Amino acid sequence: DLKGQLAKLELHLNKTNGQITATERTINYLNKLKNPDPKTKTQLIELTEKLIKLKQEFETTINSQHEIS
Amino acid sequence: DLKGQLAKLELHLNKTNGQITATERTINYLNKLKNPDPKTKTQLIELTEKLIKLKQEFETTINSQHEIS
Amino acid sequence: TTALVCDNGSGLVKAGFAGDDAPRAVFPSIVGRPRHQGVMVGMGQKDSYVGDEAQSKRGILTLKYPIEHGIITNWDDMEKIWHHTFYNELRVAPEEHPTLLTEAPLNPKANREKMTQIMFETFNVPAMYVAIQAVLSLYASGRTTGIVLDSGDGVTHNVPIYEGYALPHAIMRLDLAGRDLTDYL
Amino acid sequence: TTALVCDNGSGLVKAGFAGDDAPRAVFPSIVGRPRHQGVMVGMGQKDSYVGDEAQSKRGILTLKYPIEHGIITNWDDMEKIWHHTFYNELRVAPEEHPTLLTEAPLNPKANREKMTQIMFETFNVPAMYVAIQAVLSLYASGRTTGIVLDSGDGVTHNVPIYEGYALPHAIMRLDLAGRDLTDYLMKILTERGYSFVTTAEREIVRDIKEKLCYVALDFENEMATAASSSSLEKSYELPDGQVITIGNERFRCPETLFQPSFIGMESAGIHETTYNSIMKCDIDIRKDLYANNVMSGGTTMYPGIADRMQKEITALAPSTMKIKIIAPPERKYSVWIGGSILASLSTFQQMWITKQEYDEAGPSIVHRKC
Ligand SMILES: Nc1ncnc2c1ncn2[C@@H]1O[C@H](COP(=O)(O)OP(=O)(O)O)[C@@H](O)[C@H]1O
Ligand SMILES: Nc1ncnc2c1ncn2[C@@H]1O[C@H](COP(=O)(O)OP(=O)(O)O)[C@@H](O)[C@H]1O
Ligand SMILES: [Mg+2]
Ligand SMILES: [Mg+2]
Repeated sequence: DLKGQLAKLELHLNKTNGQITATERTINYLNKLKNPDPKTKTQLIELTEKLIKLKQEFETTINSQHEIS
Repeated sequence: DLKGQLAKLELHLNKTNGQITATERTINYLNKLKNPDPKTKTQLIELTEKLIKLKQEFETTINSQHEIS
Repeated sequence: TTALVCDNGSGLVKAGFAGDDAPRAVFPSIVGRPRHQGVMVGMGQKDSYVGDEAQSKRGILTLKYPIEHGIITNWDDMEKIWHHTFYNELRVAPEEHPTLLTEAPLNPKANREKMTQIMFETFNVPAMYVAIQAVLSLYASGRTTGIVLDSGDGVTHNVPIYEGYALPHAIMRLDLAGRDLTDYL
Repeated sequence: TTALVCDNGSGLVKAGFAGDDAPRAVFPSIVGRPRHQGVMVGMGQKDSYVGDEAQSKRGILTLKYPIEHGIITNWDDMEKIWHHTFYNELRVAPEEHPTLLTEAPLNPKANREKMTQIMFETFNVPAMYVAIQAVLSLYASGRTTGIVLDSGDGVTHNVPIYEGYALPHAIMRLDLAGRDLTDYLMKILTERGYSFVTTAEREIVRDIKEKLCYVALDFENEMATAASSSSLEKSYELPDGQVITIGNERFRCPETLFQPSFIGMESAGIHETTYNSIMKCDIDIRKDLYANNVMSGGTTMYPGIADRMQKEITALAPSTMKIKIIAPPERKYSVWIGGSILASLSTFQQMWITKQEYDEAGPSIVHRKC
């Protein structure tokens, strides 16, 4: 069981990292803008918050995986 | 009478083994296929069941032959 | 919902979902047809292999490329590729999600119309969009002012943009790409 | 119903039913005619004995072979053999069941047509099919990708297949087989004093070949060992209570397979033909054929043939490639074991050539699938 759950944790960590990369790319694109469309102004904040949430989730997952080890 | 019936049981066992060999060869050929024709899909199941039936018949025949012994 | 982002290329097909960092599936855009008789019974006959299995069994197939120099030459084989991508490879029904395609600049008009019709009448996607290959590079790069130099297989093109105002008279197109290099090799 | 699977060979006839593991009857394909007067009264006047009874009474008969090098030379004798197989040996009327026959590749067209006509007009089977000998071996082996090396009496042929797509340009055919080895055995046994001339004496030499022969891993070293010492000697007993003592000839008979220049021929040994067949295919499939070689036929039962074949191919072929010689036991019947399997398959039960089809289309029918 231990090995299977460790593998599942690894898969979840990989998925979280894959999400972080795309969100960081989108925020990197949106930052350069100078007079963004009103919708983009809200979308930038939404992505900024989602990045933080994903980073804490990644931290928690890695901590749990290390704890099992 | 005992000797004659024992000989008949031996003959029946020989015939059953001869059938098992051919059925196993056919199933061994059919397994390797990867996209079998629709007819072959059913024939494989039919042969798989016939093999089981023959093996149980062989077990029963050998048990009877031993019991006579 | 998630919107598929397929990139029908000239030498490879990359298909995936939005909000990812890499294509979900990537495979060559070739169609192989059998060449020899076929003597064994039961194998079940197949008219033409498509995608990666064709590359696996290249020994006894006549591989053909539906696309060349960006333009689409053979359509019945380009539709087979699209069907394989949507059902066998991605494993998602195309009706639910929209789709985004990419087409090189200065291509014939008819191509766009035919692609649209094949993507509406036959596959029945609820919405489709098509974009120029060079422009999409600048989102990935992260800037707005630049001169992209996209060089895929088949063709190579240059599209200069400044403050998000693409200059259309400066665009350049040329038919030197990987296929010619392979032939020269 | 059960469909007969006969395998008219060049040196033996094997006939049986489908869904079995061995031929129902197996007997030589010879026809013997009496040679002498006949003096006693009341004994049945037989024009010609056929099958095994002729082999039993070979003393006073002139045995003849209807088939040679795969091709059929004498047709009356072949029809007699077929009649004996169907009625006396199998003991089943041919009208009820279909039949499946086997013919070697690259044979003359006329053969097939004449076989069909003799199997329809005279015997009146309801359906007949004919198959290439090499292909049926792969059903028995159990694979789909390989290079069979069927080596019967009379001729030997190579047919490479990949994913069930037979390559027809790589097929190779060669006329070196057991009969030439028997003749060479007679010719070299002449040296020690033993002289075998008549046909029955040839039959005796064939038994000598079967029992006492083997293939040396290396030839020059084996010859040196046999000359220096006297350990490679065997004693055999004739029907006349006489003892032959064979020495080197134990491994000079089969050696002609790898060195066809012994008989005056010019072609290359069998390993070179196999290698050439492998290298006549495409580049991408050579590894798979290298991995899976197959042997069939009686002639490939010499003790030690597999090892020498593997060694020679490995020496000829590039390194980094793994070569295996799939050489299962009971290879003698391998070809026949294929046919029965091919008969059993449900799909194949649609591919026969019904009698009315031949009546309408004509003789060309059989060649459409050739
Ligand atoms: N690592 C590499 N080094 C050199 N050439 C490459 C490499 N990877 C791909 N190529 C060349 O690029 C071509 C594929 O281009 P691709 O990225 O598919 O462009 P497109 O998506 O427009 O088809 C191939 O034909 C190959 O010759
Ligand atoms: N055990 C054996 N060892 C060596 N040679 C054999 C053996 N059995 C058969 N042969 C040779 O093979 C020949 C028979 O081949 P056969 O299997 O009948 O081929 P086909 O089926 O094509 O006629 C015989 O003439 C004999 O010389
Ligand atoms: Mg590209
Ligand atoms: Mg044979």
